[PDB]
Amino acid sequence: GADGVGNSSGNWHCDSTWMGDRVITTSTRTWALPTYNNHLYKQISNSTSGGSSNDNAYFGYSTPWGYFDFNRFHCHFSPRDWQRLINNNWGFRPKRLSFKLFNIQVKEVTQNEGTKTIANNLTSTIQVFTDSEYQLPYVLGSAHQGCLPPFPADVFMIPQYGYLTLNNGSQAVGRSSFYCLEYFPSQMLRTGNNFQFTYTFEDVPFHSSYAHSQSLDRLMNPLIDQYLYYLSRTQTTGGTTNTQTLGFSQGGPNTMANQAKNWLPGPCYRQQRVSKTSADNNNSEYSWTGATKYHLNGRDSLVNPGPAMASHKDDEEKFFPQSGVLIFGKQGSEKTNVDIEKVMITDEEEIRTTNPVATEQYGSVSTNLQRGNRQAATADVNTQGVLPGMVWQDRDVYLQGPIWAKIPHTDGHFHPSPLMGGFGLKHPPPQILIKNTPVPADPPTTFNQSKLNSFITQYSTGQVSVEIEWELQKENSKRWNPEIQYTSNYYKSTSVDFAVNTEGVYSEPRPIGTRYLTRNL
Amino acid sequence: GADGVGNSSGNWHCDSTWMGDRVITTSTRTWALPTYNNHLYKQISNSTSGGSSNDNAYFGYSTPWGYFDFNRFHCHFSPRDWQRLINNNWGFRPKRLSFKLFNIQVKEVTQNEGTKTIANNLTSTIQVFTDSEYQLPYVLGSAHQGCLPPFPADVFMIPQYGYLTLNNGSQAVGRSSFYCLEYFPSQMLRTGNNFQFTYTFEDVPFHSSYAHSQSLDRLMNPLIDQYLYYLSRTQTTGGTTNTQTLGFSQGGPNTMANQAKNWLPGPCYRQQRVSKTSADNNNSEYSWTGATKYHLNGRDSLVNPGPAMASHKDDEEKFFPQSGVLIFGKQGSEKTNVDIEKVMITDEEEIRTTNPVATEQYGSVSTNLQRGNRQAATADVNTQGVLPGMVWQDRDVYLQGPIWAKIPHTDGHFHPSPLMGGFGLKHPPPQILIKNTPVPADPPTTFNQSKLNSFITQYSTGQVSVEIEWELQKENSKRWNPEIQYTSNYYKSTSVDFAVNTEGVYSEPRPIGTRYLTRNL
Amino acid sequence: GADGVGNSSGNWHCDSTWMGDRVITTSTRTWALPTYNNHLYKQISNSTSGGSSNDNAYFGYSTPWGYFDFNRFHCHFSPRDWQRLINNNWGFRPKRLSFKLFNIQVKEVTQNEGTKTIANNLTSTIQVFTDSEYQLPYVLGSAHQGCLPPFPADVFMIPQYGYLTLNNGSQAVGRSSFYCLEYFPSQMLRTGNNFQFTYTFEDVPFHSSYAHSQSLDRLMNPLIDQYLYYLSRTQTTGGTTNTQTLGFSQGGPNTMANQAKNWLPGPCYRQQRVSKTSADNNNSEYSWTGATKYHLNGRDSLVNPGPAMASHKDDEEKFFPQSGVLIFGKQGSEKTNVDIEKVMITDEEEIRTTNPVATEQYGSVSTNLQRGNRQAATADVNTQGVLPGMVWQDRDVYLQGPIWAKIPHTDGHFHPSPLMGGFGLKHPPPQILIKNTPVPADPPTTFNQSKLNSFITQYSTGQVSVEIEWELQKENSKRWNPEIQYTSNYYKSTSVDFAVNTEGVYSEPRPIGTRYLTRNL
Ligand SMILES: [Mg+2]
Ligand SMILES: [Mg+2]
Ligand SMILES: [Mg+2]
Ligand SMILES: [Mg+2]
Ligand SMILES: [Mg+2]
Ligand SMILES: [Mg+2]
Ligand SMILES: [Mg+2]
Ligand SMILES: [Mg+2]
Ligand SMILES: [Mg+2]
Repeated sequence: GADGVGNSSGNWHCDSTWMGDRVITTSTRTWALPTYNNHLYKQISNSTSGGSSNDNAYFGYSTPWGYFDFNRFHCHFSPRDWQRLINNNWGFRPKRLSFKLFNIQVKEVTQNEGTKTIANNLTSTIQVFTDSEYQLPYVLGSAHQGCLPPFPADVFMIPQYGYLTLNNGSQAVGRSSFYCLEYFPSQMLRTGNNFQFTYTFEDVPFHSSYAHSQSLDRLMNPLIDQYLYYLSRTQTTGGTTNTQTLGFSQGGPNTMANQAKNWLPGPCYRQQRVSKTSADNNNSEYSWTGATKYHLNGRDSLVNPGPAMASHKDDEEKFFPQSGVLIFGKQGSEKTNVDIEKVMITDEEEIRTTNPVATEQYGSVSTNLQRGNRQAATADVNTQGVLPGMVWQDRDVYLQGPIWAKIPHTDGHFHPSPLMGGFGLKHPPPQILIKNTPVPADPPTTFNQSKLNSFITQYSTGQVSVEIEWELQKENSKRWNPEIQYTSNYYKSTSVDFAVNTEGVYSEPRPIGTRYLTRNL
Repeated sequence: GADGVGNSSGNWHCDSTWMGDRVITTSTRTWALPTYNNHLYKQISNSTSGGSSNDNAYFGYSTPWGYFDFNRFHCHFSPRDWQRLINNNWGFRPKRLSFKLFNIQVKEVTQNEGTKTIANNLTSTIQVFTDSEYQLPYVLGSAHQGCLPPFPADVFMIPQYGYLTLNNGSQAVGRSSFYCLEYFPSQMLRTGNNFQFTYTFEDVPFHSSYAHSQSLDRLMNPLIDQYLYYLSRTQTTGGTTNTQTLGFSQGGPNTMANQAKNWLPGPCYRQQRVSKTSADNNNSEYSWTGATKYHLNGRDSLVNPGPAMASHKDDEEKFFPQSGVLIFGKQGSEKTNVDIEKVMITDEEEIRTTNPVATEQYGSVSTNLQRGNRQAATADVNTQGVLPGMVWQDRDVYLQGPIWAKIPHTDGHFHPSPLMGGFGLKHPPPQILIKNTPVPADPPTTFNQSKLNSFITQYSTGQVSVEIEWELQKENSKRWNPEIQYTSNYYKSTSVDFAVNTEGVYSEPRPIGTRYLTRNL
Repeated sequence: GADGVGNSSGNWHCDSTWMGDRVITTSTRTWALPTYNNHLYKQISNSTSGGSSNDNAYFGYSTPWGYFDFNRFHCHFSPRDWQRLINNNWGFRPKRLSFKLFNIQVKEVTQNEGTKTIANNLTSTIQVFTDSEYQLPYVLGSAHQGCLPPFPADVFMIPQYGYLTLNNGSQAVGRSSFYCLEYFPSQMLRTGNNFQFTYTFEDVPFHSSYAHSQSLDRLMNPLIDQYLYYLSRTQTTGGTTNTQTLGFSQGGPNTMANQAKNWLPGPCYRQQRVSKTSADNNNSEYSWTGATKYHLNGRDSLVNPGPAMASHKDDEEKFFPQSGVLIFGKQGSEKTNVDIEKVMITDEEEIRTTNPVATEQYGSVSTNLQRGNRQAATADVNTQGVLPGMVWQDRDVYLQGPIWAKIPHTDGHFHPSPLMGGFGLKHPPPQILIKNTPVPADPPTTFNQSKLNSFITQYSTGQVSVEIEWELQKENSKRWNPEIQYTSNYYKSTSVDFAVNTEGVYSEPRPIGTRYLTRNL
């Protein structure tokens, strides 16, 4: 679209539409875009931000571009719509996206004698493009701040785009890449113009928005014995002189733990157990030393949140895996060393039906060959890669959590469900990059070859709309008794949950997952 | 409609058109809309406004939206047109509505060094929508200020939209609802754009713009006796020793009070009688203690104005029911404890032909079983719900009074004529909500996740037009003698009634009802 | 249908099918039918059952017929299906019914020498008809035992049909009617035969399966004053000598109780308040003396549950109206003077938004004419019939409660929603009457005129299927925040709710209503 200065280039579209097997979410927001980096590209590294350890070293570039991020479920679903989703469906997945930018306003700022003057610069442009061929480092999928706000009335600033390449400490290597975003075709928009983009999601598995009502070790008929036998006795019982024997039994109703089974619990990468009650924990600094890590090219990274494992076993709700769960901040919570009361620790207990508990061993294996003089020895398995016959559930998604991630362009990518939860896509929603076009201030009247460094101070503002179509897998529960449902609490409160307070601040008081409904295994 | 900055988006349309059985009213006004709540939604309650009693406790939200209110007859009818209506018609009802917003101007306000600068912000928008599916609390119908002014030359400010939900004192409950109006599709308008809406009224009964020339107790032929008998004597007359007897008589011309009749006067909910002359009243505070009330979930509300009852009986014009009549303010009258000379108390004496007097008993009922040792006992009926055979008239409408109300979405709704007077509609003219779109001021040049709280100061102004088509029921009076008509008074005055004074202030000097013409019962 | 002895005449059909705006429920059960009254019709009265008081006197007849009763929601909806209904819909109503009887077995019982022999009587019949023209007293709608069991595996006995006519004490009157059910055409079925019937429900209002999120006294805009005035002062404030005055104010945000309003709360018939905690109640017998009653032809009946009124006001959950709520029994609870822990008292608190609290006055009315020597007097209104402008909600329905009732064939029937809750139908599902055809034992070989009184002992058994199609009004909540939903409790339990225990007994642990979702008023 193209029109004049006094004509609106779009309307406000916020609402959800529920049809048969589909839901279409639409959210509109107002954004503001500053000029970033005074129009420059800059080399950055851990030595440019300060510098401390090799584990945290990097090299990259900060760019003068901003970008759009709507990779959080709350950018699309109101809490009520989320409730409608999770209480009634066994699965969902994204199908298509439509994105629009409109009602663009470019503003000039003049700073003289302490006076603050903001005027419309009717002839200035913004630049917008989509990285539809995935030629730039993809930073969506790294759970960054800068998303479309959950509350439609909230105005937000667009985040600055930067990227990383290869480093050796704070230095670049020959394989290090530099990208110039002006080396891309971009649309130029004045105040009368608008931008639109459409995208189709690839076929991805439905997210499992249910919990299992059976455990993997309890799939048998509890009334009938097995025809198969297990070794039940290795030593004679009774008398004074106990000797070697071999006794075999059939597993049955009272020996379910010994029964022959067809399947195995999902893979494990053991995490340390932390109590939500500080007094139950060790008096030492183990946030790093006791952490579960991966080692890549001489540096350690936290495995966070890592493989989908259950948070805790039965009646152990006060424990969580050190870095094995998503942890969200309560409204207004600060960046550093905030108390437990300022965060919301997610609970993945529902997957304990098929997935090992994050803080316990996967199991026990034999480590020797027993004989007359050597007793049978076993060891705990704290890391268990995939085995044939293993089954598992992936991590849940949350209203305030991420939606998708880009699957790394690699030769191998086993079960590429992103570990933070969500949908793994080889070709995800592309990065939408935006910047204010530099407008030079008055040049000298004698030629000078130097690049111009005096610009008129500008920012831009407008509206953004994002529409996502989602496919649903409706609940078909043949269970007799009522199910668990997400419900607001009936009792009297100073404020209503998922609303604004007396000062106009919107808050999300808790994480809301998707696994309320149940099904058999 | 969509056009440029130098082109008008509409014309001024104010006038009435009288046809055969229809009148089309059109009024145009100029409005101004500020930014409300600094773009925020806020939780409000009786503790946020102060707090005193449980009877006045509430919980709700203030929104940054304004709304249009033209739910008063004087927004559509000039006093002369009202006179034409009431002097010539026995009834009327609304049929259709057309609403337009045009000649939108968005203005930026700059406050530096005490200097007041107002400039046009040619690229800013307003947002407008109609709640056509009645998904929001409906506040029209609660006789609020903020209507289109009666005088076409008067410029008005649009009122702020807020709503209530359930409360327990100043606190919310689980059933309490929060609504975000940005969760609705709304049209975005710049200075070249306009908005239009059309609506059709459902079939509603005509308002009875007449008074009855017969009373319910005087429908008989005054020359002829009845064939039916009543009990006229229970004791012998004459002598020294009076004994029990049963004597029966036929009602006739001199015993109309005893005649058999087919109908009953309308229902009653008794109000206290107050004299317009202070000296005739009791020396106590009874505005609340002597008030007629309803009790709902532990709190009392005034029954105001309540069931349509006649204001007073014959030659008792100085008395009014405590809260049983509409009371309007004279021009410029203040909010609190104003004298009687500052208000205009309506008079519903015309309905005393079928409806009980508001301040008297409905009648008398027997309370015992009389016999030799027990005398017949009766009691006053101060509350009388509907009985088969009851007939009544609804409350009159006034030039300065309300037009419609939304019938509550309930299972039962007996004779849903709104008690303040007017037309009860299940699907009334929808709420038209409007706001100024927030325009952020210059954002920081380093990304910050916090919602933006610095905006450019703006307001909007434009024109609004409302057109209503009304259906008329023409007077067909077969009466020989002249009727009562509303007339201006012939005598010399300092000012003419329903005009402006020497300072340019328009005033409405009296309430004007609709019941001048008469008809039989 | 008609077939042989070795061929099944029908299949087991139990399941629900959810479509767009419809749900079809199907339940199949096994029944047993004895011979009732040894094939006789008998006159019954309070003198035939014992006799105590005139309030309990009756006259009627016991018949040898049984009948089918499926007038309870749990005969059709599993608890899970009920949850699906109430969490997702704003209303529902019945549309059509299909009824089938099949796999009929007639059994002969022989009692000789203490030996119990049961054999098939392949040539015996049962008789079945529908009272499709409503020519018999309709006893469905009187909340009787004998319904299709909620649990599909439970086998039930069909109840005996009897009816009442007019009485004067234990005696009949001339207007008393006697009905012979053999004076009707009935189908005769042997073991190879089946019976089918179809019915269509008349247009009835949807049941309101929601609660209001607004109260009737809080429909105003909380930010704006009214243009209307009320009488706020009757006496001067300040000084030593307080005198009569008239002061008027406009209702506003802090005077919501005084604001002019259009509507009135629903009708009232006051009930006594009883605490669920025995120690808070009076130490007297008031179950009858303190009861709310109606008086009909010299006898008193309890008003039970009576007009739909709210059970209690805010923070008063321990109180219930004496006979103003439905009270269900827990599984196995006995007929007489059972403890509070054996019953389940329903709570109608959700309707307090429009309906008066059952145990409080409707309001207050004026009872006199105040003047200099007479102070303003008011009285409580404990009975309030319908007034124009009243709005209300009807009583909720429950999973274990009744579905419909027959509207009495009368000249007048105001808002004929059955007071126990449910759907009022002029032409309800007809009575389905069934009996075992008498099979005489060996007659004498010499003629005797006396009716035969020696029969072979028989009973019958078979299956019954009932299919109801229901229309739904889907929830379209534009509320931002999550709603209340019915949910099973997440915590560990010895048994799961709405399941069987270790002995195979099914129980319904609580009443489940339909008002979880909310909407504005
Ligand atoms: Mg977000
Ligand atoms: Mg847990
Ligand atoms: Mg690659
Ligand atoms: Mg007005
Ligand atoms: Mg008068
Ligand atoms: Mg409603
Ligand atoms: Mg039952
Ligand atoms: Mg309650
Ligand atoms: Mg009848």
